[PDB]
Amino acid sequence: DSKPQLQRLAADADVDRMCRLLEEDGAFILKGLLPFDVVESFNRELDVQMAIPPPKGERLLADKYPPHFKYVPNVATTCPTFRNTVLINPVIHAICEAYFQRTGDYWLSAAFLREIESGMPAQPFHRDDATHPLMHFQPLEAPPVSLSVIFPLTEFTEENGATEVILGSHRWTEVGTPERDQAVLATMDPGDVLIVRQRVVHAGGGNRTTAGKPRRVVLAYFNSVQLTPFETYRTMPREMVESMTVLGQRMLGWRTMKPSDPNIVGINLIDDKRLENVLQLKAADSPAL
Amino acid sequence: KPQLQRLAADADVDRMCRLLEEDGAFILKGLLPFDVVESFNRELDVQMAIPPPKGERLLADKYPPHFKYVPNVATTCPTFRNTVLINPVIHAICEAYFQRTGDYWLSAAFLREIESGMPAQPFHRDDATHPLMHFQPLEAPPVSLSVIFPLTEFTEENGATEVILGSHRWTEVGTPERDQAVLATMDPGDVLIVRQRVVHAGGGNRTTAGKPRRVVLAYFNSVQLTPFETYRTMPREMVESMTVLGQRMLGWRTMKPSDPNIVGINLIDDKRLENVLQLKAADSP
Ligand SMILES: O=C(O)CCC(=O)C(=O)O
Ligand SMILES: O=C(O)CCC(=O)C(=O)O
Ligand SMILES: [Fe+2]
Ligand SMILES: [Fe+2]
Repeated sequence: DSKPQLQRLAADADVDRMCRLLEEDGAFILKGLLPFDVVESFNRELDVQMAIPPPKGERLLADKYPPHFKYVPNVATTCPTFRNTVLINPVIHAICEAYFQRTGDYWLSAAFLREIESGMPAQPFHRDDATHPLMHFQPLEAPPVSLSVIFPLTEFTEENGATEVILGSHRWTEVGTPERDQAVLATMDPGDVLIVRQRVVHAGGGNRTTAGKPRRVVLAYFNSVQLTPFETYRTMPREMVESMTVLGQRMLGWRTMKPSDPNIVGINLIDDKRLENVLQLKAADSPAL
Repeated sequence: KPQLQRLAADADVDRMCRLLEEDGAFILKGLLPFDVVESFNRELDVQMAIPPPKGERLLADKYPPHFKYVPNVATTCPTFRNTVLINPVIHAICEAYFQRTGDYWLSAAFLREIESGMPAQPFHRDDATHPLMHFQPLEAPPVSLSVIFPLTEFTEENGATEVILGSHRWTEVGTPERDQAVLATMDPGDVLIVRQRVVHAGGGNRTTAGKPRRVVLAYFNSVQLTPFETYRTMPREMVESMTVLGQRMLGWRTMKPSDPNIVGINLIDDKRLENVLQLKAADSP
């Protein structure tokens, strides 16, 4: 349409151009980042997690929301294809390093599956600023501390509730009461990615299909290491941790990290030493790098 | 020239809050009993006697070797872990202070010992560890509180903490003059509470005579902020010997930032960390 849509970029495109779209539009789509076999492998792992009956007692997030979204938390611990491939994608990390250049190091606050079955309503318009409420008071020119990375695991279509994004809404002082037609649809295929800047108003669309076709989305939040991870990966067995690369370990909170100056020491340390030395941590590319 | 207000340890919390908003800081008299202070000092002596380890020293390598420093004292000082860390007045203050922010925990607690002959630190705010705090406006809910425990006397002579009252309202720190600040002269057992954004400095040790000045600095931050020190490598037997409150302070439990965070933080498998770990405590499951 004549109303500007989300720009689609090739997976190998220039990182400064991506960085420029984030500042101007607030979001953009990467086309064909993950190959078909990677997506399929991940989807089989996610199939398994959602065939498991939900556990006996407390469900911290699921108890506080009604229908409808199905939910698999912390996919990094149960889905090797996320942990070993998707999580360390070179393009996602090129974007993050540019985006967080003023903030310093970043890590994974959470990654989880959202599944929206046929005939479910939209999500409300919102910013991803509820988990760490202090973000509400961070001004626009402050270095960004959060990036939303949205992976479609099924196709996102007009009918099945493709993510709705109001472009340039990061420049808004207040969210207010925006109507649905102000947003554009992030229609995508599996293997694409939707990247959404801090402060950008958006919503899941809700599935207006009727013939049992669930929409699958894996949401990953990369935050400044200054912000506490929502999901803590500290109970992962040592064997699983050491099978990851250094970068993967850094994402899942197992290493000492470095916020920007004026923090000249770091963060997530003990006995005035790096966590990874105290634990004598090995990694899949320890000698390689 | 207005001085820091000195309050009784059993004073009203409302009055303590008013002082933090008005002045930015105040002193509690005789919060920690003498035997608690002494045992804490003995425990610190044990650590000071051990030579600096042979590897890198992340914080210490940034200062000249006059900088005497015991990190994460909770791991080596049972008196801190079992008594000082869960002091009910400190936590009465934190609960009121963080009323607009939600849960809080320990980002760091460490010893600084200032040897004789050292000058005062430059004036500063405690906004360097989590740089994003630099951009939080005055009206935003606070995310950090500095608790300063004198373990020796703090005197004009030995470099009592210098605090510029009301400086939390300043838009910027700039380069202030020394005479803008007043002194936190104190006996061991007292405690100095300093609000976020307040400009201050360690006084050094103008007594090139006498003993070293000992201070334990504790930072209680919003659970939204990553702990500087991670207590995840503590032995389970040590963790479970602490109270529920102690475990929460040291990052061993799921916590709750303010609404609109309605779920929590520091959790896994959509369950509380302590339940996943089946963590016992000195007063818990
Ligand atoms: O369902 C979607 O595509 C968006 C989900 C989302 O934005 C959220 O849950 O925060
Ligand atoms: O040494 C003191 O009295 C205070 C030190 C201080 O404020 C700091 O190190 O940040
Ligand atoms: Fe969202
Ligand atoms: Fe300080």
